[PDB]
Amino acid sequence: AAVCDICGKGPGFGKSVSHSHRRTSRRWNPNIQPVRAVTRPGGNKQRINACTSCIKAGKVSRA
Amino acid sequence: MKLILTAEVEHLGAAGDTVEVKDGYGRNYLLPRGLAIVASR
RNA sequence: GUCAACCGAGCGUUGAUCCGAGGAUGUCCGAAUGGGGAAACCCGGCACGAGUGAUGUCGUGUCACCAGGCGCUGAAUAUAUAGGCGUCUGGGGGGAACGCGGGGAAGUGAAACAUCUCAGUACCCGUAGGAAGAGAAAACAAAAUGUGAUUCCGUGAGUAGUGGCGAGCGAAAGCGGAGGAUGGCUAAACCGUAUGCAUGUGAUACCGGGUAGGGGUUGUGUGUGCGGGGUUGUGGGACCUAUCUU
RNA sequence: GAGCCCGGUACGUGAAAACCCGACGUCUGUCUUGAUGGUGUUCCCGAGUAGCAGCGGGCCCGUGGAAUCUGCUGUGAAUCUG
RNA sequence: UUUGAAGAAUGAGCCUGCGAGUCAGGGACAUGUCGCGAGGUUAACCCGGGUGGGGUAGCCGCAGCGAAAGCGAGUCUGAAUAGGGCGUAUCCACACAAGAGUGUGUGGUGUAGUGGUGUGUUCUGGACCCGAAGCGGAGUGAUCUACCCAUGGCCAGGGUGAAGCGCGGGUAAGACCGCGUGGAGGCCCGAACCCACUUAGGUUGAAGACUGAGGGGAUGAGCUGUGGGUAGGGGUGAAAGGCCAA
RNA sequence: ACAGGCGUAGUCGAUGGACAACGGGUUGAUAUUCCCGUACCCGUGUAUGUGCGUCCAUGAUGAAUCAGCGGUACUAACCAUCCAUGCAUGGGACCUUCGUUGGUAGUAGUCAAGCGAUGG
RNA sequence: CCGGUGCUGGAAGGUUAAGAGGACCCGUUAACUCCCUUUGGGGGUGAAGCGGAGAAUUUAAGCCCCAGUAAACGGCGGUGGUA
RNA sequence: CUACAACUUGGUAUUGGUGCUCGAUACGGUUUGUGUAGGAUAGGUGGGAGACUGUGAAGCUCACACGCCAGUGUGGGUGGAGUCGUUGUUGAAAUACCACUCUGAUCGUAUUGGGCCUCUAACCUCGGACCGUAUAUCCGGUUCAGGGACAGUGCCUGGUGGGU
RNA sequence: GUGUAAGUGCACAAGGGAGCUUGACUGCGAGACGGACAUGUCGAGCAGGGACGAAAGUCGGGACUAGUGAUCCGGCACCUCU
Repeated sequence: AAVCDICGKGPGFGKSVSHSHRRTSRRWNPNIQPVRAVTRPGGNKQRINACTSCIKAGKVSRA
Repeated sequence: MKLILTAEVEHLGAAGDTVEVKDGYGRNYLLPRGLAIVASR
């Protein structure tokens, strides 16, 4: 849910600054979506984890 | 996306008619069963 | 060999003991990898041999998993895929320090403490190499008709600044040196060629002009592969188009 | 308590074999179907990228008027009068 | 350590060894000492088998005032030569002014810093040494103990007499009542076994939790054997802030 | 995110299940282990004898053809209901189809020694 | 005993985040308009573009609000006279 | 006191179609314009001296609208040969034609959100059946059956929050 | 009696009344008091421009001593600073 199966996009690490400036560790996970793609026009469908950026790029083939 | 329709699709147009369509519709209905082709030339 | 002698036996001028280089042997455990297991101990398959009146027994090879090539087959299922089978090449673990990329504390100081510091330290994770990383300007600079990849050392400087403007933190430009390779290769526009996928005015169409054929160097597209051509900042290169031509 | 007793020191010498450095070669690619300086126009110069917005990291810079660099999420261009 | 302790405030059985203001930085201030002196001095680095030679990049002096533009022996504020702040090393002499404290000018006199190094402090480093309860990171522990899972074992002996069943009485039939058979129960007494209520001993013990007398449970919510599981801000807990290797 | 957390097929894991030995003697130390006497349990080879089977032969059987008839029921029809004549409905039968039996084809076929599951 | 605090149910209203929204204003200057002087600066207006703050409007839960709930946490009185 | 886990609200991405139902501005627009000087509920500027007409005008009857019911507009019927102008009012003309539009209810073309009922393809199913498979209540694939643009998840954001 | 606590003063008035007025100023300030330091207090006099008065002259708030908060951070107005 944090590593893209296409481009390997991974979560980012940072801090959650509060009003009193208390910095606490937190994570920025990628927008991973489970998509059943069609690797070849033959019709085989496989469930892969692709980020929404990959879907926008058309790199995944949900035919 | 900009694309050229292949066959008669109702509420869109006749074959040979170019239409602008939302991403979800084109990617999940038109392209998979060849009712629309992306515009190249 | 030695502690570490005491015997008992023997070798050496035909070169011993000893030193250096290269080989052979190298039980079992250990990534341990035929299976198992409480590490160094239990149980096997296959093939070829040894042995027995025959079973028992012995010896030598081979038999883990994963990844990537190559070949065969292609489930549900129709195209096909998953998967299965066989065969080759790799990986696995260990190491004191140094490197890179991530995750990342608290005791402490602030005479309390939360922003801050400690500190991106301690530690953990993934990885290399003999070094690693960076490296060839989408750079600095300020009107100097200026430098010219990166890296490292000294200054700049505890400065400009930053900070509950508190404790503290803290550059860069420029200058001086070490080393020098101000280094190379590509992608695109265009050609040529092969192939996949669609079709084809299926002919007056594609070769550089003029002659004559012909209905496909496909005719047209589109994608990919390969070979040419192109490596740039005063823009450069393709498309052209004259001149000269080792 | 040694220069002249010994091992040695200054100084010269030594490699069958293995390995490491060079050098000259076989070998490999490569240019020669090539090279020069000129003239006016169309195409190309790295895309889910740059830019922008939200939340963060790190820069002297603790979000501050906050530039350059960078992570995630949306949005998303131009090819040189860029 | 004390206002004050010969001690009835603290520490020391004795001896011999060991045990506490140290180092780094062209750091900061002060003070000796040496070189040079309106100049002093090099860092990195290069060349010397050395302690030597080179190295002008910088640094400190050389002009101050002002937030700054800027001006400059002056400058800032200011409408102001109108006073004040800072500065022109310091002294001397001469004038002219005032006796609101002395000033304003003319000549002379001419200005001393910097780099080594010793010493005393001081900054950052554990910083004179010794001494906590406790806080974080990563690991090790359920062979003791808490609970649970799988699979086995043990509970001498003696009592009481439930359901049910049979026979008889009884009734229209029952209900019900007697007599037998039956052997139930977190049942009774009491050994093994498991606990630990009282008392005495022990208390530099036989024992870092026992012993002698008595005491409670003892067919169960029982005890126990072997194997296994739950791990630290977590476990487990018939709940005591209990136990998790004295 | 990574480190790693679970877990399928499997494979381990007795404290359990299965599984053939008893009495005596001896040594300075071992003894259901060595010896004595008598057994029991797995395999191997040789030989002998009964007694089945393949090849041979004998049994056991049964499947399918054409043709001979009645009920499902392609479809046209009849009866009744019947919506307004039409249909739907229900019932008899046509064709196909399904069921019975005379020839064939207990002949070609399968099985009949013995082992027998990784399966029930 | 539902006055307080919880819990449950309900929004007719008040308030309310991000996101949508970009009035108005400001910075820059193409273009002008006034000087004031001699060997181009000094005043104003200022399109478009690019930016910077950004308003009116829309918006959910929650809170305020309307009721129930005590085998929910909790609470359950004084003074004077009188046979 | 300050934070966080957790739960929860909304926006946005994954995320799509057809219809109803509402609101904003754009376009062809109808529509509304009561000082009084008066044929009189003059929107001002315009090209503005003749224009509509028989693609059937005056005079009349109906429907609707508002209604200051002052009366006007549209639609239809009726009738068949008129209104009008600097006609004189006036800053301001004719309601004679033509070229946007302002106060204002409307229509058809856009865009845009808001809500509602649906559809299936995204996505989901610890619902069924087959296959990998000899063993498989794992997993994956195919298919059937259901939900379905909801949920889940990513980024942003408001609440409850001694649980830490 | 002195606005207000008390004290020190004020009848020469600082107490009471009337006229005009805004010095309840700008740039400064010799010299002092008190004090660890930071604070705090008095001040003659000079210049500008004013008020009152015929004039001399007085006026940099109130008879005096209480009515107040350093630093950092930020707002507003002006400046011939950057």
